[PDB]
Amino acid sequence: ENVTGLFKDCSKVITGLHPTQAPTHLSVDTKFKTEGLCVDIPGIPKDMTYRRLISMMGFKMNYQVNGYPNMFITREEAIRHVRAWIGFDVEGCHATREAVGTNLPLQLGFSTGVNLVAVPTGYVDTPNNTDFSRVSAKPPPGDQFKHLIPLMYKGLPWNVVRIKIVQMLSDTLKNLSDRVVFVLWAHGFALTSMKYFVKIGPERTCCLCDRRATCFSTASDTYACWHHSIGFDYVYNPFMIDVQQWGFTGNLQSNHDLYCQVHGNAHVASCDAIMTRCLAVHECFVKRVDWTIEYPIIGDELKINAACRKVQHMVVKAALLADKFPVLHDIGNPKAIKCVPQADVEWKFYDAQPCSDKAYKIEELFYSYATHSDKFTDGVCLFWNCNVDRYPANSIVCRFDTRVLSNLNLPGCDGGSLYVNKHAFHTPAFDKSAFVNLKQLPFFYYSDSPCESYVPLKSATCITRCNLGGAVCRHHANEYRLYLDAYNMMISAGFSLWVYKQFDTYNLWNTF
Amino acid sequence: ENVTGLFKDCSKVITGLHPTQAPTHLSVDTKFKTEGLCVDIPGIPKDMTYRRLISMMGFKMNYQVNGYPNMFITREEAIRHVRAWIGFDVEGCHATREAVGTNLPLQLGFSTGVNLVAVPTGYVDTPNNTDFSRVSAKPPPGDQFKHLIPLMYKGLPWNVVRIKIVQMLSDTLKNLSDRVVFVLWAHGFALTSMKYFVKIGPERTCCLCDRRATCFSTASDTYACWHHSIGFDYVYNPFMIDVQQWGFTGNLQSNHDLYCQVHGNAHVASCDAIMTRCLAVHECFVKRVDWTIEYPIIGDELKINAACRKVQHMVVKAALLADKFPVLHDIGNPKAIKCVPQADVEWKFYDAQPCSDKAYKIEELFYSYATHSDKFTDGVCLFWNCNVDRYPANSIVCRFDTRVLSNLNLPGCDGGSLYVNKHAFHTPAFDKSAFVNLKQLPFFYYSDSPCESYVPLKSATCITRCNLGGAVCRHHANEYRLYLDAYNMMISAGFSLWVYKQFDTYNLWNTF
Amino acid sequence: ENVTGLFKDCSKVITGLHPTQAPTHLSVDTKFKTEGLCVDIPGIPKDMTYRRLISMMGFKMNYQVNGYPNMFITREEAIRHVRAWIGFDVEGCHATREAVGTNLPLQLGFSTGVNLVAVPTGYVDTPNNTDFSRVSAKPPPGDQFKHLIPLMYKGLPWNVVRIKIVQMLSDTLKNLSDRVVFVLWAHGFALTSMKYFVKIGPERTCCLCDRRATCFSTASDTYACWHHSIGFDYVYNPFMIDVQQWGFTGNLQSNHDLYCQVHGNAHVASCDAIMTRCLAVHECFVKRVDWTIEYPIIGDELKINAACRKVQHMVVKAALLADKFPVLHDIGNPKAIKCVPQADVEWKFYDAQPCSDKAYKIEELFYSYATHSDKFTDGVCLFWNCNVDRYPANSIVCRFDTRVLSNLNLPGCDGGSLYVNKHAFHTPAFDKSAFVNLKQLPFFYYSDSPCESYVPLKSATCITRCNLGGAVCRHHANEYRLYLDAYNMMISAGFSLWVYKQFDTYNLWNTF
Amino acid sequence: AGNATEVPANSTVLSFCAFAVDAAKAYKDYLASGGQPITNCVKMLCTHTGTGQAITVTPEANMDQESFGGASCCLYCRCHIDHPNPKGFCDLKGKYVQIPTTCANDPVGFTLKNTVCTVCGMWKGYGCSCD
Amino acid sequence: AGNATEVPANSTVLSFCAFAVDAAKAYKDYLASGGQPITNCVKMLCTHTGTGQAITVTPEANMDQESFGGASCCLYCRCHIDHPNPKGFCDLKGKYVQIPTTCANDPVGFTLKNTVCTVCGMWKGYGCSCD
RNA sequence: GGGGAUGUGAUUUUAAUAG
RNA sequence: CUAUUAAAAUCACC
RNA sequence: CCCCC
RNA sequence: GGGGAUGUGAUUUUAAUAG
RNA sequence: CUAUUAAAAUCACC
RNA sequence: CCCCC
Ligand SMILES: [Mg+2]
Ligand SMILES: [Mg+2]
Ligand SMILES: [Mg+2]
Ligand SMILES: [Mg+2]
Ligand SMILES: [Mg+2]
Ligand SMILES: [Zn+2]
Ligand SMILES: [Zn+2]
Ligand SMILES: [Zn+2]
Ligand SMILES: [Zn+2]
Ligand SMILES: [Zn+2]
Ligand SMILES: [Zn+2]
Ligand SMILES: [Zn+2]
Ligand SMILES: [Zn+2]
Ligand SMILES: [Zn+2]
Ligand SMILES: [Zn+2]
Ligand SMILES: [Zn+2]
Ligand SMILES: [Zn+2]
Ligand SMILES: [Zn+2]
Repeated sequence: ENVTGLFKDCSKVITGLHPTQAPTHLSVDTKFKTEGLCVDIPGIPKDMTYRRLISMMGFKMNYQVNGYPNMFITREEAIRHVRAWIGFDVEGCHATREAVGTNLPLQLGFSTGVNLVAVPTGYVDTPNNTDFSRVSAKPPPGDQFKHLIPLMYKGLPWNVVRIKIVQMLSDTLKNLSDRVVFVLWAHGFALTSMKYFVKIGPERTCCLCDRRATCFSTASDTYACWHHSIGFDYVYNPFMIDVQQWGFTGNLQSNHDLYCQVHGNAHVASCDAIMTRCLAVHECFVKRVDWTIEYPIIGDELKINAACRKVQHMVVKAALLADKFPVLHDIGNPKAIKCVPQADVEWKFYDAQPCSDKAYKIEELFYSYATHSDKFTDGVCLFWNCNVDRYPANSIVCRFDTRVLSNLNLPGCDGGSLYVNKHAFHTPAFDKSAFVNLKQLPFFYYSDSPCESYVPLKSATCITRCNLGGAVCRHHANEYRLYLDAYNMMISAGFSLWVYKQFDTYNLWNTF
Repeated sequence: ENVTGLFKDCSKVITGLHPTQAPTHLSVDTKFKTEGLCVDIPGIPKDMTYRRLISMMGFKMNYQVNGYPNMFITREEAIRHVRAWIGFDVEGCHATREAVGTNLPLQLGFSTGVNLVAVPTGYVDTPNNTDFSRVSAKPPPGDQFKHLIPLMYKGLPWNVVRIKIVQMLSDTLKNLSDRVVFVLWAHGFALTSMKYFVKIGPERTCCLCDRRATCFSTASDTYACWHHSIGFDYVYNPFMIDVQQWGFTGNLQSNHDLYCQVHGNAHVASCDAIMTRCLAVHECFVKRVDWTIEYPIIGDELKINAACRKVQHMVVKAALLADKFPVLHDIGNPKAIKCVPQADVEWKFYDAQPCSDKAYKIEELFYSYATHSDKFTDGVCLFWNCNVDRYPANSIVCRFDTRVLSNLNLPGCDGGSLYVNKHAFHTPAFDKSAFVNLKQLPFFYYSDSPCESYVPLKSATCITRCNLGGAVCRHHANEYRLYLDAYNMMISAGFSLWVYKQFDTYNLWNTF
Repeated sequence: ENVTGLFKDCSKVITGLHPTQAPTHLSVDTKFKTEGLCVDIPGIPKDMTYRRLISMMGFKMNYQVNGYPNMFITREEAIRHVRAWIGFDVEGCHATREAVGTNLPLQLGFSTGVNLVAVPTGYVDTPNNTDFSRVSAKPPPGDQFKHLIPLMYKGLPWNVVRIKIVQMLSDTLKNLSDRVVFVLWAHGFALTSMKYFVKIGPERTCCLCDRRATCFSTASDTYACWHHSIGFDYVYNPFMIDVQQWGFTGNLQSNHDLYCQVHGNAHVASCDAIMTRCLAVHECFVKRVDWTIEYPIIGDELKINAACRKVQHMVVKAALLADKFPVLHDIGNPKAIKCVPQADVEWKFYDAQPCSDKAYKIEELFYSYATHSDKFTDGVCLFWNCNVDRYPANSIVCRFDTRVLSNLNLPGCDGGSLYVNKHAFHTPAFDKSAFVNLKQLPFFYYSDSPCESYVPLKSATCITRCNLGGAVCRHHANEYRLYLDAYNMMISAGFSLWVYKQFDTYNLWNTF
Repeated sequence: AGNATEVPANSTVLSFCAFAVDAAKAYKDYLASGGQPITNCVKMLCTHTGTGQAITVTPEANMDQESFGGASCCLYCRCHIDHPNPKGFCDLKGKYVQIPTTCANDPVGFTLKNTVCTVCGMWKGYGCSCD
Repeated sequence: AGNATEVPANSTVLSFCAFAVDAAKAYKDYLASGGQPITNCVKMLCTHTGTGQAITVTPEANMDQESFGGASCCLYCRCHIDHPNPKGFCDLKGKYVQIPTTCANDPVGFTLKNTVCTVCGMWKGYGCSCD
């Protein structure tokens, strides 16, 4: 029993082919086979009109060729190449009338959200060539496939379908990555469907630029990256990972529903793709933060994480010199580097796991408001970029709003989001019930430096000794404008700044 | 001879019953039937160990009795009673071993995400009484019901199940309404499942209280409202409405998919109940708001409606004094009413089409940033509770955040929400992408009014002549505290305020 | 060419490996093998994404290294180390999707009723290292393994599993012994399962202490005894003995059923471990007690051995003074030792066959109420720790209650128990039906001794001349308290005292 | 359902050349990278006498040659992809192909690299003498 | 496996008489308590001419009688229990039995209640005239 | 090897049977 | 023309 | 499919 | 309709093949 | 006579 | 049996 379902003839003719016109030794009937070889018989002529459907099912992309990149990649490379993960699931129809024994892609769904319905189209054997033609097909029997019945009469030719595939992938990934990583659940029928819109080869470079070539056109035999691909119909070198090969039991919905409740609607191609990508994101990123893996800069990441530090310093310094708390507690700090050095306040770093720093002044704290309600009663609790269930009243928090989806914030698991800036952190879902004890920190700018040397700054928000007069110096004017831009870039990236309800800008005007 | 499926004898015994101990004439064994009547044959004994399952499917609640309210209500009363809508879906199992022909409630799900599994329990006629007992049952055959297979080994006795049903309904509805309206998709099996946890009767009053009675206890024959129902096990007068009788063809999922993409996970009971309630909300409220129907006052609905006028008067006055706008454009104003009565600006009104003011001061306008971007560039554009795709840069926006769920904001269709304050408005899903040209409005109190002379206010956001000195007068201090409480009430209600990016409180400080 | 099943390449890839990155010569692909050696073909690339499961079945722990103790011990050392016996059985699953040919530990069970389910986890050779990762696995086919099907969806990561293994072993064995002896039925799969939670090495000493090291931590490379092992995850030097190598044919259940009827429920891991330990205990101890082997002292073993002589001296003295028995029959006395040295009674000794006293004062006797009922009717029959089927009416019995489990009474075979105090006695199952002719012995203190003169004792069970007066002297009060503490220690140990029904303390009060 | 045509030894080579842009170069690189040639071809039981024409309508074979079914020796027919021929017509499909015995280990490669002389109809370099 | 012989209408009567101590009295009580007679007997297609002997080796039937297979009209054969006959041999097994048509609704009962005259070989009271 | 089965209704038609 | 079985199809529920 | 063997 | 499979060893024999 | 496959049977483990 | 449709 050494045969494959690959290229299996599914037609309903009972006898095999002629000695010629036959692809393999098993594709010729026993009427011609002779001691394990074939014999031309003068009587029987070769069939000159016939249509035999071929089963493109059972592909095995396990080749090792010297210049050709592998389609299936490891888990570590897939983790390194997030911002290229596109979930992929295909629904299929069975071939019923002229041939029986193969499935055809009817609906192709991606984690972007798009669904593309295609005419059932197979590779039929002709006496001159192999023809890519529409075949007769029926939806699968069963009641969980009854929604595929209206799709058999909708659907575009595969030319338009693959052009729309390339358009959707290039619209999604042109600012995220230089490749596509298809996150599959069971790669058999996904590879069957990829036969239609994927064409692989050696690594090429874009025409019109220098980035990796990801699309290929058959009209003019040229390759392009995600930017320059307009009218291109084939995805050149996709990578892919199967997720069933990560040791799962049961179907995709049963394994996704253990960790996520915000996705559903199984056996729809797009929703199955979203479930697959969410399950992979859970299996690789929800566990813990890995500081050994660093991601490239797609854009404005350095400005964002510099504005975070700038705003953190200004906010903490101004709050402290505004109300002069006895003690602050920096919950969630892995390394004992304090925010404001020139502070007359006793600093206490807290983290449930100390990040291998031998200076162990970091206390051990896994915060929860239900149990740690009076852990710190007076002072302030700096909660910068730390996620707890509820923040106490005397706090200063910078939470990440996971509902603001950006090029840096990808969709995550169970309502959370995978924020990928330098290191990919997986943040749980933003719940506004944690800030019931706090209020939103308003925009303000504070500076102590002496000043001197297009419109002069007319603003009541600039808290400086220069602002008490009728005009302000050109130094704190530009410093104020830079801090305003930094604050706008920080809050536009999804960072929410919350503070205790006692905060006000008057006690900043104490100093002047 | 016409029959009905109600009280159908589901047992596997081939014979009938004795003339005694048979409930109806169709149940007597054919040995006894003679000339349309029965005959007592003295030799035949009566069975004394039989157990015959009785089908509770086929209830018709179309009675007209004087003192008894109707369970099934028209869609007008259901619209009038929206704060009580609790979706309801039941999955069933099929009695398999000793009786075939009935279905039993296995899993009950509600609009609130509460799924309750019960042991398969039926009504078995015995020779002395009808025994409400556990019977042999199997899950429905197929693949869309293969998740029900682990639920047969789980499950609770029905007394615990209806105790939990009443407890969850009371916790959900005690503050919203004085009744429950079960939103059923197909009432055929939901009426069967209601036989287990629902009573009816004349309208009663809660003991210890004076509210309508919604729960009934069988330990002591007492009635209770949603507040005082502790240990009560029956719902006393539930109302209900079948959504499939609103001119719907196809599945529930097939009809919910046309208007909503947020829910899914069909054939899970709570998910199907959420789908049913969402479809009802879409059919009733998404089309167009009706100012004819009013709603009673739960609580804090008069404080919110006054706070959103205290705020609308202030920010539109301060934004016009601080900027000296020559022209104003009020988009979406249903009435010819100004937010501030006296203003040097010239006012202009717009709405969709004139809302009950047939005077020609209000123009008709359908706004969208794609088509109506550059027409109102001059002056400001006051969008007060008008939901458009993107607001222009010169705007003062108040927009309800539909992600804040409250006693007044019920879940709605397609990620939107049904905000029901006095009148029911269905607001579409909140997105921050509509505020890219604006910033948040900072909290401030502006007062130019005359003054009179006791905790001192030391906040600097209080823009008034008494704050230019050292201490603020008692008149403007308590007025500031009133306005601060009103503003916090408004922003806790779920309203978000936005303003043009050049807004600053400096020009307010200047006119004095 | 002979091979072994250890480290067998279980993957489904048909080819071999490169000359590099192949561990052995049998793993190189046949393209490279030439004349018993390999050849570096430059054109062939090396696979960089492969994942090959490695079979951990077939370990042979028969090494002889100087400083390293042997895991498998002889049955004499296992008998000497009975307080450490922990039975061990593992059920397995079969790797099904990407690799076939190995079994994985699914459920680990111990003699203590602790069943631990683990996720199916194997050792997968990757091109950089061996990854200890979760792999695809299925439960064993058949019906006696159909209870393992729900365990694939349950399960814990292996770090948690071995933390719990060490915690349970430490809680079980910290007071009994300084080592663990795993009692395996068939060590083929138990040695495979031990690869996951067992290390070996030279003999080490606990940190913070001086006891043998039995646990090892991988966070910090520290060793610990059963007391100080908190968060330790590996068992450092376990010993073990395979019971099937004791001349056994057939199943474990088929051999446990011959001697025990208490246990059952085969193919559940903890039940099979209990069966294995019970079979080992039966083979080693049920046959005949050995006075050659002694055991160390856990605790309270010298107090119990002194209390059961303080009591045996008193009740046999008081029962002979209160009744004036002319003759005594000591059944089961191994030595020619009297419980009381001076007595007017004439003494007679019996035992099974003379126990190391070849003098002719002791007779040989096998007692049973069926055959030896009416031979010793005269006088009393002192059964001190001799277990017969039924004691006669004229008896003073001390019988160990085997239903009391303690540090000294370990579970045994067929409902009996292995009481291990200094020497190991296996006592058969306690039954009250052997005491139908007797009653319990009431607590009493008898003293006829001379007297000397401080809390006053006001109990009336103190039979002495100082209690005939108003207050008892300080000499007999503290002696009463000593005897009461000894009696309570004895009856808490699990010893039950019985006496003839005509026993009363009245005649003791009379001689004074 | 349906009758299988392929062998498991041919999966990797036939998948890799079905997704390839240029399947000829892909097969040549698969061969140059240590891969195994395409198995399961139809070998005709001829008597090795006849003219040595390369592609014929009937088996015509010399003693140093062998004759296969032409469709079974066309890579584009083995992989069911578009032929690079103008009008997309296989020239070996419907014919018999003559592979020299020393190359008969891998016929699918041979017809990829060699061409016929149009005036003779026999393999250039191996049997053609019209120089 | 195996070929079924019984009908579902005959279960209750045949179970109840298989566990019975006295199966004749049990069948008579089952009939007197409203039960249905034993169905599924072998009725011979005879032409109703011949001598009216009760038990014969071949069908011998009158016009007022019918002939059944005797084994099918013995309660102890229908129930597969011990015959009360001496030496445990069924007299109807291997023969044909003549049931009068008015009793032909229930043959198994008839052979339970009626007996034959040993000198005639026909049913007492129904056809026997040797008084 | 032995069974027990394969749920609830609604609406159109088709043949019939009865009136 | 009305009613009653049987069958088939479709639809909704499980 | 479920139960029994 | 499409696949992927059906675990671990030990001991006797039977034919063979090689020496 | 020794070794190597294949098959079968039995046994233990899962 | 399991997964895919
Ligand atoms: Mg899918
Ligand atoms: Mg429903
Ligand atoms: Mg449902
Ligand atoms: Mg075992
Ligand atoms: Mg076991
Ligand atoms: Zn480019
Ligand atoms: Zn998810
Ligand atoms: Zn300055
Ligand atoms: Zn009340
Ligand atoms: Zn919805
Ligand atoms: Zn004032
Ligand atoms: Zn220690
Ligand atoms: Zn036992
Ligand atoms: Zn004394
Ligand atoms: Zn070709
Ligand atoms: Zn030539
Ligand atoms: Zn008989
Ligand atoms: Zn007669």
